[PDB]
Amino acid sequence: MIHELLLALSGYPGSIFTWNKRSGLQVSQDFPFLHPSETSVLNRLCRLGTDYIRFTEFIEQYTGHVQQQQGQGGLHGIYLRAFCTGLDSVLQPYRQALLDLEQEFLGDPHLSISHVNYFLDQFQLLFPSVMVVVEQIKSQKIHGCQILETVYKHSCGGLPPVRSALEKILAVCHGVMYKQLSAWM
Amino acid sequence: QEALHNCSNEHYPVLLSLLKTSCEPYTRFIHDWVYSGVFRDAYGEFMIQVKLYWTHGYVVFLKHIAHDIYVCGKTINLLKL
Amino acid sequence: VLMKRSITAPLAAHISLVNKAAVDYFFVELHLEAH
Repeated sequence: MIHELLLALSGYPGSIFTWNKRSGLQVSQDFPFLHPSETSVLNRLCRLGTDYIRFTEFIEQYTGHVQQQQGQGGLHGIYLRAFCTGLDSVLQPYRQALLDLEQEFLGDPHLSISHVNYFLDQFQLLFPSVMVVVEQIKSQKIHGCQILETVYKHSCGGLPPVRSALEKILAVCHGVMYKQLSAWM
Repeated sequence: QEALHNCSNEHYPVLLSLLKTSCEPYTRFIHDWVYSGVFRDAYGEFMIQVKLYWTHGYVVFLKHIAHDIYVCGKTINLLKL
Repeated sequence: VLMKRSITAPLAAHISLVNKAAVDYFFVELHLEAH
């Protein structure tokens, strides 16, 4: 139950957490030895792993599937790949936290899951905020420089982790346009 | 065309090294017919292939200098006389 | 990216000298202007 949550949450899910594309992750949930106490903590923790898998799936889907080339900006373009590039670097401290938990579990595995939820509570807020930002870009098929505005209205934010996280990715998307500007001008 | 095709990414250094090493023999081929007047060809990878006296032939690169090399090599072939 | 403006630039300056030597070699030896 300790190691297995790491194995699920890392993005390489097991059979305890049957991944569906319409429920995300879900525990097997059919035991006379499973209680409501674990259930709520598990369901809270399931959202984070579902978000991580969707994020990495997005990044893989739009980076490394063509060389650089539909002409539709919602499915293709350099700005989008720059977005994915910013997102993975933003995803790095989640991985750092998971490995950090793993070392202490190898030291003593009798630590509780409540501490894991307590540690992972800070990303529990950050992930749903950035989820809608990528979802809008995919949904509206937004072309070119308008993609730059879509994050930008969301990077004048009022929460420090969300605003600071989107801001660096917007800097990446600035840089690709700057490079093309260094040719045309 | 892969070079102009992607430069704004982190895959830019690897492709830059690959094009840097893939143009190594051709520049020497160009470096031959001008500085020795020796038209060298191996497998037909050189772009321009071989009285009125000349039966040399002709055909991404600058086309402004592509014909210029064809006339610059035959000029050396004239001065040898 | 790579352009041909750092490679062909030290070359055309030699191409011009070669052609100038050839047009000189015409007149001073075979006297085509006299022809």
